[PDB]
Amino acid sequence: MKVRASVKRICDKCKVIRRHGRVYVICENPKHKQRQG
Ligand SMILES: [Zn+2]
Repeated sequence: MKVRASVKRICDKCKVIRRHGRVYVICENPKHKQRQG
């Protein structure tokens, strides 16, 4: 797991989750489901 991707929410309905020093990106839009690292 290498944290180095712009996971910042893409659209307005995106949402970022905070995890063990890591982060996530869930959203209604499937193209926005990402993960920090
Ligand atoms: Zn989104």
